[PDB]
Amino acid sequence: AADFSLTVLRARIALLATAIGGPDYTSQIDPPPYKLGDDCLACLKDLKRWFKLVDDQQKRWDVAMAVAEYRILTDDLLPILIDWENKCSLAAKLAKNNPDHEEFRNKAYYDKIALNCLQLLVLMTWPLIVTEQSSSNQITLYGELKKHQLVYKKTILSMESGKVLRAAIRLALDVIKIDRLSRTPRDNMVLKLVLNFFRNVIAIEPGEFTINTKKSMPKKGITSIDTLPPNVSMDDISLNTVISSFHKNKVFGFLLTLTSSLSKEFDQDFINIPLLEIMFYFTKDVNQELLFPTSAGFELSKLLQKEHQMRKNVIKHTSARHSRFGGLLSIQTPDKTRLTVSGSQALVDEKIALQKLDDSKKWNKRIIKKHQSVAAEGLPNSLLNSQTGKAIFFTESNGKHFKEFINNFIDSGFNILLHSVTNYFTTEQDRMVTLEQVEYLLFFAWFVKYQLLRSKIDNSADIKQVSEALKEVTFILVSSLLRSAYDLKNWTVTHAGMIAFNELLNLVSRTKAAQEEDSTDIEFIVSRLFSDERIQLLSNLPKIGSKYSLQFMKSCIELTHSVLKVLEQYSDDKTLVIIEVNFQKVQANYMTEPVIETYINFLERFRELEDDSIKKVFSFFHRVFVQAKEQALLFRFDLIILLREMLSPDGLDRMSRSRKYVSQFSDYFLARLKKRLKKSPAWFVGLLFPPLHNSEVGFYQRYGE
Amino acid sequence: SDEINELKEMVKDEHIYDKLVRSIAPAVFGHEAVKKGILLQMLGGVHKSTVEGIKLRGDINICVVGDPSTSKSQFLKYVVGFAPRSVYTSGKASSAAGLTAAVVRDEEGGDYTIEAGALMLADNGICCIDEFDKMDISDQVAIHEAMEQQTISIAKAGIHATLNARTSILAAANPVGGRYNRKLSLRGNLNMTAPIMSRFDLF
Amino acid sequence: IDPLREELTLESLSNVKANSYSEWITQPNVSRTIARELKSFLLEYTDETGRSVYGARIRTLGEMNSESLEVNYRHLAESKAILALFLAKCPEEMLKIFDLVAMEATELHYPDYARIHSEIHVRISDFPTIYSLRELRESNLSSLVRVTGVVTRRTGVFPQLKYVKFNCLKCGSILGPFFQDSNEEIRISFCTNCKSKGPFRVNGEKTVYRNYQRVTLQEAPGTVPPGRLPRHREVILLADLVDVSKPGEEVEVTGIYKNNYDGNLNAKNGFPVFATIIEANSIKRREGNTANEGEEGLDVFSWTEEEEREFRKISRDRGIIDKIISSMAPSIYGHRDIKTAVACSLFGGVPKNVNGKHSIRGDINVLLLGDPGTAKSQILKYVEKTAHRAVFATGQGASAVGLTASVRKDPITKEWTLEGGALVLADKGVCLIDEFDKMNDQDRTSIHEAMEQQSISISKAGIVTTLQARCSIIAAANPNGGRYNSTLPLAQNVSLTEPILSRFDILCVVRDLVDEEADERLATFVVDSHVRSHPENNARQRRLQRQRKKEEEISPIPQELLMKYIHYARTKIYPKLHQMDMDKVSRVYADLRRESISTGSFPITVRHLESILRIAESFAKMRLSEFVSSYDLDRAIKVVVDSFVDAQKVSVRRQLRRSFAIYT
DNA sequence: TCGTGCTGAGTGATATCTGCTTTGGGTGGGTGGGTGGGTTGAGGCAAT
DNA sequence: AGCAGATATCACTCAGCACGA
Ligand SMILES: Nc1ncnc2c1ncn2[C@@H]1O[C@H](COP(=O)(O)OP(=O)(O)OP(=O)(O)O)[C@@H](O)[C@H]1O
Ligand SMILES: Nc1ncnc2c1ncn2[C@@H]1O[C@H](COP(=O)(O)OP(=O)(O)O)[C@@H](O)[C@H]1O
Ligand SMILES: [Mg+2]
Ligand SMILES: [Mg+2]
Ligand SMILES: [Zn+2]
Repeated sequence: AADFSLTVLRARIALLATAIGGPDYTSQIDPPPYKLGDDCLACLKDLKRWFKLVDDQQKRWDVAMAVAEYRILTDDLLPILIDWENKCSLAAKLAKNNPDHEEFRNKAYYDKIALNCLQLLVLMTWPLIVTEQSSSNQITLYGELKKHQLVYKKTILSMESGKVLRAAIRLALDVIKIDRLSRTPRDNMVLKLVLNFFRNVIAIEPGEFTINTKKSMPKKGITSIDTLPPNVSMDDISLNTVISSFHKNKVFGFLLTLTSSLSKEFDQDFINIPLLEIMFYFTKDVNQELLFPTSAGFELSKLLQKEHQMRKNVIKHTSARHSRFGGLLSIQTPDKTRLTVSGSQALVDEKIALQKLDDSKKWNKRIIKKHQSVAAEGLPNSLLNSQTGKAIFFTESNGKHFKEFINNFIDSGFNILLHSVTNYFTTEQDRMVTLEQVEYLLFFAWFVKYQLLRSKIDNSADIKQVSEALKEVTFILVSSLLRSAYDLKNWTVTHAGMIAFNELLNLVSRTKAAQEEDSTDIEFIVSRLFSDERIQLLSNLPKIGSKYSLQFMKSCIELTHSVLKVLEQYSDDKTLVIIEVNFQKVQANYMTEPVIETYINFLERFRELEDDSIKKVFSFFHRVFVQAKEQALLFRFDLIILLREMLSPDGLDRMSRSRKYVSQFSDYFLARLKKRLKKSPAWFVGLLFPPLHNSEVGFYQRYGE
Repeated sequence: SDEINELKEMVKDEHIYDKLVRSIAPAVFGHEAVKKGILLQMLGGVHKSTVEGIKLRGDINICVVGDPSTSKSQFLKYVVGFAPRSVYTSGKASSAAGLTAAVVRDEEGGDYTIEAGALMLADNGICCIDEFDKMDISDQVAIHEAMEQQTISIAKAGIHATLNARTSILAAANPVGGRYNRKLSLRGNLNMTAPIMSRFDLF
Repeated sequence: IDPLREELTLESLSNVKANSYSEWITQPNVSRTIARELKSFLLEYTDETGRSVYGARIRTLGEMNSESLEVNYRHLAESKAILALFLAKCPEEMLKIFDLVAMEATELHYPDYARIHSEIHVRISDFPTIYSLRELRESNLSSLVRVTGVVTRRTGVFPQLKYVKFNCLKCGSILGPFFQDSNEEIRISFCTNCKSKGPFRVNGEKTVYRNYQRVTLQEAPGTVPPGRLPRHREVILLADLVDVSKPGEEVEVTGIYKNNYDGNLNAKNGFPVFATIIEANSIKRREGNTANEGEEGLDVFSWTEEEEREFRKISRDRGIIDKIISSMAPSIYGHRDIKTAVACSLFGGVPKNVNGKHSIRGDINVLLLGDPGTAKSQILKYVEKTAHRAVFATGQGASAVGLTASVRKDPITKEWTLEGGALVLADKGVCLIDEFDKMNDQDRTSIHEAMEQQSISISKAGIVTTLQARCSIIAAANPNGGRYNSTLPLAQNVSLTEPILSRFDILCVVRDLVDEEADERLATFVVDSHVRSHPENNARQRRLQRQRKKEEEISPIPQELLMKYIHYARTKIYPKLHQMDMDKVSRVYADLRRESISTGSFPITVRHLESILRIAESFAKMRLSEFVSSYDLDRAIKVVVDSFVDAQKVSVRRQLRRSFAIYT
């Protein structure tokens, strides 16, 4: 029944694959040229019909697996496209030699075959998304099809140095050759097909490792999480290879040409969204700091020295003699009871003895983490879930090419693209799905931040290229998106809106720094954006941040920092009217036990953060402790333990400004804590427990008076 | 390219043949007659096989006889350190193998095994024997087949094999008496029998 | 049209669309195409003659009730290159399809052959590439290889389960039969129905068994580098392949290079290293066939029906015996008396068993006692090449139990066991002992029982057994002093004793005398032969044609045809004596005894009358005749009398020749 | 936006039962190996 | 007797709502 039907399907698709065509070995010329079969176009049409009538309408993916099994793509479609592109190039060269010279027959048929091949390529390379309603067959074939997609991408980027990209560019230029008014809907569909092909090629990436949870994990445990096919390495599918291929095949020039003449010589409705998606997939995994840094040897020496210092600090925990030397220690508690520890370090040191006592303990309190698979929502891997510090290692030439492409785009058409996208989306807000919201917000944030960084580095290129972010249409769109995401409890869109808002606040701060008189119109924007509801929302974000992932926390922290920065600067500069803004009221709004908790939680992970995150956290702490005089908040034990960890020799490198901040804060905190303890012995007990909420005594606790 | 020019220059010389004879074992003094024999042995002869699997030898065997302290050993020493494949041995071989092959069994269970000999090890080369006039009886009979058939045939308990021995023997022997007696013929001065004496190409 | 029944074409078959060769072959349509093409190749292939080679091969296969069809790799490669490539790369599935297509070509000729043998195996004969056990690497895994070596160790033939049936311990359901790999065990972990972690008792109502054997292949001494330890592999012999290779032999093995997981290997080495084996596909007996490596086929001594007709046509010729004698060692100039004896020994006599009580030897022994340079070792080498089973030994290189049989302790079972020797290996063959006179007395004495009783008796370490040694012995010896003294009697020229001398049927004394005409002729022939053999002096067809032209000069019969003729005559011809002159033979024997009464003369006994009869039988056999004729008896009498006369002294040789002129 | 239960099913975890196998010795074998041990006595073989 | 794998029955965490403050 089902198995027999699967066998028939596989046999029929295998016959189709063998009937499409193959290399002609009769000719003595080597390497042999690909030869089209008698019914090549009919075979491609039949394959498309199979795709339509089996893969989609019956909600299965057996056709794609059958196609991948018999290598229909890597052996038939790509060679056909490459050969057609080479024929067109030869024809162009002949025309250059003599315009009347022609070496083409059945040109219409060849173009038809090429177009059908490109359509089938887009069909096979379309992103795969698994939902809750997906059938059992669709769920079961996810990983294998993702691996086949990885193979497809590797072949596309490698074969003939990626000439199928040039074939697609030629197909698009065929449509570009006719005027906008003369452009039929078919031509616009072809353009959208080419753009979708490029987006799919960039998007593909390794999938997730899905494991059944029915049974508690065995005593063996997890071996490894590998989704790569047998003969595919991360070097083949990395963005580095994509950049190399695009530069070699002049894809960047075609995209720049499309995005520079956007909304002027083209129909924007077809092209705006594909360009936005292409650029988001381009710049989703790229950190902008890396783009503005032999030097490799110098960095290697510095890293080796860092590891040497870490090893030196580790050495104090190792015994000079072998393990079986057998030294036994007895340590006396304040009461006359002796505890036993083993190890030379125990005898020679006391802190080591207590650390070993702690470490030796078997019982662990359960830690429950709320993990959400990104594949569940259909989103791709991006900055939201990528671990902080994950760096895309570009080569020098590839990095230069990517920077040049981004700079040209930002100086050519970022303004127009943002305007068109914002208009189209605000016209059709409700139809938005989570993917489109995240995509728009992340693209906006990334490009704004990159322009800010380049403006800082280079005095020429300036904010006027990204000035369209300031305009109120985009601002209100972003605000509505973030607020709705908050209200509906959609945390991923919340995160994206958070990032976008942080970038917008940094931008507005820079514009105000530029010129005040020209920034009166931006004082208007500042007044609009700091609306009481918005204030409330922004304040609430941190309080909830503690529940979610690390990245959530970091975005919360950064947005808080930006909000306080703008609030203080604009209160000092002039008066603010939303309802007048009382900076102290907001500040106070920011002072509660959840916020602090959040901060603490974020700081616990200090071995992965940079110095900027620590600087922001301790700036907040300074605001709390000194400016606000809300010291009772910080008289906790989580902070004390974490600060011991930070200041310990094994925790943080001595030669670091972060350690300077930590040491200064620790000095001040210890001084004030000593004063409080001298005043009220009760605080010794108090330290252990959350604040009291008692009318009688609450004040006393909080402020000591 | 430079080596090719040198090669063509040598063959162009009119007196090339004389020079090669004079360029063999330059340490030895005034023994051009022996040098010519060694040079020809290194070049060897064409190896041929008939149309029914009968092999015709193409290797040259040389035996040198002389009084003590006549540079007999020096000739063998030069050949050992010059020819590609070669082995230096003596008739009174220490090893249980000797000149020819021998069979050794690891004690118990383990079956009989073949241990290579002087002639075996020098396959496709030149085997230099220091004292041919002191070879073992076993070797003397055994060496009959090696010098002509170029093979060693053994049939011992549980093991039987034919071993390739395509070598050229350059042997040095002392006269049967203290010194070479000119009055007697070469046969009288040598302990070697008629069969072995026929297998040597030059004396 | 059912898609599973559609088929591609050959050019489309060449284009591969799968991830591996095995996946491409296993596909239904590809499998059908391969089977159709193999059937077409089997049915339609034609040789230079123009007749279907494999049709005749199948006819012979059915006639002999065999289950192995031999297919030459070169034929397939020329006819279908792609199929040959597939067979080289994926031997397993290709061999399965080839076996199926062969039982449909056999069944085409014999419709009800399935009632004789259920399945038919295809055996590849001449794989173009030959490897050594040292040269094997990981790139040869799961591919056909051809290796040579020595059969050091052998097991007994065991029945192996073709199909294994499993039943659940708990549920009790019986799983279907499963194919048993030759290499390693088949187990079921996950039950389709029960889904039980627990093991399955292995039970079956009816199981089909298969012959199984394993051998220890070792590098041959000839091919191993001198002074280096040999390398070895384990060869697995399946049904119809068992007992074909006997311990101590030299064979060429065509098989599949396979690897499997070995726990103890991993444990010992400390690395993830996989054990390796060879699944034998075909075996070729290379023992004593070093000079026959230029031919094709698994057996060079086998014959076809057309070759049998050619043998009959050759035999019908009147002068067949003269041509056969002239074709013995064509490169040796003369010695027409050493060639006649060698031919007679090669063909041999007919053993007899009178009423089951009297056993008479039917083999001829020859001894060559001659001068140092009279081409004796070359004659022995030629006899080794021509004989179906030959063993070569040297004087002192042979021990008393290296010949005959020897006793050892088995490494595995730790028990005394019996091993064969030179004689054993030469059963129904020839044993050649060069340098006979240099043999140890002890060594020499060993063969006494073997040379007449045709049996070996061993009483050692509690082993009481009698073997079969039906081997003829041809030996070369040098007279005492290194040169024959024609003046002295034969006995004084050699150190052998009366029994050993009497056991030799024919004595050939070779003398080296200086003569102008003889020296001139011999030198001319030797120079011509040397020039003829100079290495410098279709492509395969052209090479064969030039080789044939070179051979025609010195031999009236092709050498390979001669070997096939000798094998056929030995196997299928048993002449008998019914009409013969009793008085002639009796008088010849009496005269020989009377002349041999002289002291020191060549011994004469009833053994030599029986040798006369044996030589007559051999001469009759040379013509493929079923009955001994008077001419053959006269020729045998002449041979024996001439040998006896030549063995005498110079002084009395003239008188002896005059006396015996009547018979010769 | 704190405090105090009531509900709750999910995500554990740890207190709790079900089947080998072993020593060494042929009362597990030689398709587990002999470099994981046993192992002194007789016997046959080659070099001597 | 001891050891390694497994079943199943034992709690505990975050989840969220009704009252009132
Ligand atoms: N013609 C010569 N030219 C140079 N040195 C010679 C000559 N003849 C003899 N000698 C010297 O004789 C010394 C001893 O001779 P060598 O070691 O070659 O063996 P041998 O004594 O001739 O032989 P054996 O060991 O058989 O008695 C060598 O060191 C060599 O220097
Ligand atoms: N009658 C002959 N015809 C052709 N060649 C001969 C003849 N006699 C001797 N020879 C050559 O002389 C050599 C004799 O050596 P061989 O016979 O091996 O020595 P032995 O006779 O001691 O065994 C061979 O290489 C052979 O080619
Ligand atoms: Mg010396
Ligand atoms: Mg000889
Ligand atoms: Zn079951």
